Amino acid sequence: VFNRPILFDIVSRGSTADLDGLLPFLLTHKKRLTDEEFREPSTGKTCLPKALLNLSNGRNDTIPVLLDIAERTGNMREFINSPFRDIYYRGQTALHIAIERRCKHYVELLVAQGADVHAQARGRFFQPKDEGGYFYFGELPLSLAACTNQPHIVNYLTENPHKKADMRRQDSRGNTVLHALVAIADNTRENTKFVTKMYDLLLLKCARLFPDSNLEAVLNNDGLSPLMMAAKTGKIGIFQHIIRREVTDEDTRHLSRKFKDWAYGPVYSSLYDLSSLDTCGEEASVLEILVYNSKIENRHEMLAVEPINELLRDKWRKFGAVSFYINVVSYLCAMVIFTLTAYYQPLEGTPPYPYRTTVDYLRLAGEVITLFTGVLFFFTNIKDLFMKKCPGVNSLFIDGSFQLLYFIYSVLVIVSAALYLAGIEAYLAVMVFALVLGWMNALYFTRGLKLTGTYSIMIQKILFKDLFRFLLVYLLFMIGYASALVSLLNPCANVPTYPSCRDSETFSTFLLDLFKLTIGMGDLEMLSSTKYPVVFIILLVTYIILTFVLLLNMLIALMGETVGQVSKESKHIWKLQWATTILDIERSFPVFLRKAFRSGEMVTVGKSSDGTPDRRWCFRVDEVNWSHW
Ligand SMILES: CCCCCC/C=C/CCCCCCCC(=O)O[C@H](COC(=O)CCCCCCCCCCC/C=C/CCCCCCCC)COP(=O)(O)OCC[N+](C)(C)C
Ligand SMILES: CCCCCC/C=C/CCCCCCCC(=O)O[C@H](COC(=O)CCCCCCCCCCC/C=C\CCCCCCCC)COP(=O)(O)OCC[N+](C)(C)C
Ligand SMILES: CCCCCC/C=C\CCCCCCCC(=O)O[C@H](COC(=O)CCCCCCCCCCC/C=C/CCCCCCCC)COP(=O)(O)OCC[N+](C)(C)C
Ligand SMILES: CCCCCC/C=C\CCCCCCCC(=O)O[C@H](COC(=O)CCCCCCCCCCC/C=C\CCCCCCCC)COP(=O)(O)OCC[N+](C)(C)C
Ligand SMILES: CCCCCC/C=C\CCCCCCCC(=O)O[C@H](COC(=O)CCCCCCCCCCC/C=C\CCCCCCCC)COP(=O)(O)OCC[N+](C)(C)C
Ligand SMILES: CCCCCC/C=C\CCCCCCCC(=O)O[C@H](COC(=O)CCCCCCCCCCC/C=C\CCCCCCCC)COP(=O)(O)OCC[N+](C)(C)C
Ligand code: NA
Ligand code: NA
Ligand code: NA
Repeated sequence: VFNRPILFDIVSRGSTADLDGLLPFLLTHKKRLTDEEFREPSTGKTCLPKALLNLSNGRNDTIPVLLDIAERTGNMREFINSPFRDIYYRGQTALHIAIERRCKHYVELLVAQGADVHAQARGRFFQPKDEGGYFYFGELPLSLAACTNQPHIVNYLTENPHKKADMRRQDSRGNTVLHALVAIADNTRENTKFVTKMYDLLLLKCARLFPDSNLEAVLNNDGLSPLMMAAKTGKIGIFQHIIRREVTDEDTRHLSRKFKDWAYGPVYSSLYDLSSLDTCGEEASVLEILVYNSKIENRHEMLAVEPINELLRDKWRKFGAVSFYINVVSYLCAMVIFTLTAYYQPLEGTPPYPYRTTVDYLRLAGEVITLFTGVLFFFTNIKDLFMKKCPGVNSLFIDGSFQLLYFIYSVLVIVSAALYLAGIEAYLAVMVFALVLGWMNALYFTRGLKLTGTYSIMIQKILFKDLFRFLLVYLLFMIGYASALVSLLNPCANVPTYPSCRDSETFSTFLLDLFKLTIGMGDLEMLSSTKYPVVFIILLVTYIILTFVLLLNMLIALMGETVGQVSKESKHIWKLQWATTILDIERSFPVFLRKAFRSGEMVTVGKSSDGTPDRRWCFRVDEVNWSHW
């Protein structure tokens, strides 16, 4: 009487008259609605989803009857429970459907008959957008009701009688509800609004219950707490909210991270918590994550909030500034040594060993100190291979460029050291590149000043955004004219001249003359020994006009558009450069020394478990407003 296609129509039509009678029919033939040959073959869908998906106007009275029929078959447990085994819906239930439809009335229902509030909606649809999915919310009904802007459900699901989803439950990634609100928060007004509300709500609510470990401390299956998870994913609205979190009510004051130490008229101190932000070695920290492992698109807005700017500046005072200016002179000196050993390197004979002299032994100190730097920069970069390397480090203006060139410098000293010992006399040519490359690595050390460091950033952008597109065209013209102009010179199959005849080097030198010529550095000085002399002169003039008057002076113009556009952007990169410099120094210290330079002051912010105080390191920031008396 009721086949598979029969019912899915009836319930999809949502009219509880045509279905009546399937109750006694099914009871007789020894069936239960969940049975295989009554539910869809592809997904695994049954009557109850199809009712809810095709819900209309907010209600549909088929469902209380199909559920009334459920206990008659005795499948309520199995009936409001089902893994759609579709590889796009691996775990969706009627409760996942009840909530996303904003259908409060049935969400109260479906849980009341004791269904589930923990089903892991693990389907590829229900994965993050980078796994090839559409909507991650966690994987749970409570994590959904939060992530779908439904406060009423979320309140209910907790303080509902029958069953309740604890606010602690982890999905199949470790991520709880707060982890999941960080996964769906974009940095828009409307999104950041209702994320922060519910984030607080559950966090303040979960303090009432389980008056123990904060739910914000629940690490997921890669550690990263909701704050650490926002810092890695670039979510300012939640990230900013968490740090300057000042709750006042006596119970939930351990949840605040911005205190009110003292005030006196229009001057107001304040005291931020650095529990996660600054952890010298013995914990993961937000600040390491931002400066190294995060979204580069907004990392400057992350390092420009409440302690983070003044916490790095404080490290710069203590050790950051000093140790950086030992690194520079240590490097500038090492390049003096690599210079003097090159100006006193001999130039006659296969390997110029024959030292046996106070000078040549002094040169020997030079090459050895050099090779020490090359093997150093080689290992420190390959240490970074098993450590901080493998982002897209080929064109970043945040030390991605120099990691290569110090590696090139490192390789290129090793090869010269290999050939100076393997007899080969091109130790020199390979060294010469290493030397020019090495001084051009001292631009790394312009990072300790906005003045010189912003400048060095504009050099490299202009080198990318402005100079390559210029050489593409410039080259393209040059082979065009040069070939065109070589064609108009008589061979030396004629009288052995270059300045009248052409043979075997005439192309190559023109490329240099036509290079000197556009640079404003060579003279025409018409060759004039040509079959057609007047066509020749007409072409060089078109080369000057196009390449000097028009391309190279347009190149100045384009730079002016570049430096105007990338000035601010270069100020913001430098702040990432500068911060990266500080932590590269800090990480290079032992832990006890990092704790000696520990930034902030220990404070009893308040009282906690059995009167135990809160010994939270914090960072004072005095402030003035002549407005909020
Ligand atoms: C977008 C426009 C592109 C223009 C491209 C240039 C075009 C030129 C078109 C005309 C072709 C001329 C052909 C010359 C042929 C040639 O060479 O014939 C010769 C000798 O010479 C003549 O007989 C011509 C005498 C007249 C001279 C005055 C020219 C006035 C030119 C005015 C216009 C200048 C444009 C200037 C550049 C402006 C560019 C601005 C935009 C920027 C983008 C490019 C071969 O001698 P032969 O007897 O075989 O043997 C040698 C014996 N002997 C003669 C030396 C005793
Ligand atoms: C407002 C405050 C104003 C104060 C301003 C003046 C401050 C001056 C501080 C100067 C000291 C810091 C610089 C030292 C040199 C340094 O650290 O050089 C670093 C590395 O060094 C080392 O590896 C050597 C290890 C030993 C260092 C400490 C020795 C000095 C100890 C004295 C500290 C003074 C305080 C306490 C006492 C210590 C005892 C325990 C506490 C007791 C209670 C107080 C250079 O960087 P590098 O790794 O090359 O850069 C990155 C390299 N990479 C990874 C990219 C390849
Ligand atoms: C990932 C990097 C690794 C590099 C790979 C290259 C390594 C090794 C190759 C070297 C060996 C090849 C020659 C072996 C045979 C030989 O010795 O051949 C010689 C001549 O050979 C050469 O001259 C080879 C050219 C060397 C330079 C290569 C490029 C070096 C690296 C280039 C990159 C660095 C630049 C940067 C530019 C700066 C601007 C950037 C700004 C960027 C700003 C952002 C024959 O002459 P002969 O007198 O007979 O020699 C004596 C022989 N006898 C008689 C004793 C047996
Ligand atoms: C308050 C002051 C206290 C002073 C304490 C002095 C303590 C110790 C002195 C020795 C310091 C050595 C520290 C080296 C730290 C280091 O690792 O340095 C490296 C730099 O490469 C080296 O060092 C090469 C190695 C060979 C030794 C140096 C040359 C030979 C010895 C010279 C020492 C004596 C100097 C100068 C003497 C004349 C001074 C005139 C003052 C005048 C003041 C105005 C830091 O590069 P990195 O950050 O890792 O960046 C790499 C790039 N990447 C990967 C991050 C992109
Ligand atoms: C390459 C490695 C890394 C290098 C980094 C350090 C480089 C240089 C050190 C310079 C430090 C001082 C500059 C601070 C400027 C500043 O902080 O602000 C600048 C203001 O600049 C100036 O007014 C003029 C600047 C030029 C002064 C010249 C004297 C210093 C050099 C020493 C003398 C050299 C001669 C001769 C030597 C003797 C020879 C005898 C042997 C001869 C052979 C026998 C911009 O301010 P603003 O517009 O607010 O922009 C924002 C920047 N802000 C404040 C946030 C950082
Ligand atoms: C994608 C296609 C790439 C194809 C590349 C094919 C490469 C080579 C083919 C040539 C093979 C022969 C060369 C042997 C080398 C040699 O030794 O040749 C010499 C010839 O003399 C020279 O001085 C060398 C002149 C070289 C000509 C280059 C032409 C133009 C090449 C253009 C390549 C660039 C493309 C594009 C630029 C894009 C720009 C925008 C960005 C777009 C990005 C996609 C042999 O001397 P010999 O005969 O013994 O004596 C001299 C002659 N005499 C006296 C007997 C009459
Ligand atoms: Na000129
Ligand atoms: Na000249
Ligand atoms: Na001249």
